[PDB]
Amino acid sequence: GAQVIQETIVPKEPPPEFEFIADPPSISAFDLDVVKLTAQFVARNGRQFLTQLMQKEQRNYQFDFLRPQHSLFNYFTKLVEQYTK
Amino acid sequence: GELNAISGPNEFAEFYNRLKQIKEFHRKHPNEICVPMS
Repeated sequence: GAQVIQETIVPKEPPPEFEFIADPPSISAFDLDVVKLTAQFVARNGRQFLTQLMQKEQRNYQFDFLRPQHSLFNYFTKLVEQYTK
Repeated sequence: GELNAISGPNEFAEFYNRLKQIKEFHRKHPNEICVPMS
């Protein structure tokens, strides 16, 4: 019965007055999930599904990890092999 | 879009729906800075 969520807002929601990085250490939580999600679906439908993504999103750098040109490709390909069974 | 019904086996549809969640997840941060310490 203790289930309750409080979802309120405020008129004061300023921008992040903090610095920025330029290619930080380790993969971000966002990309981490994106790679896993993709690796899970490709392992569920096969290489054909993967290759289709490599065509439609070829010019989207966020899908460039599907190509071996990205270091993320290693993490990704090794993940597919673990998601397949 | 929406939840009316499905048109058949469309993995691309579900993939874009899963993608929406991740995008929105990081788009709107909650009312508290709940980040992992190390």
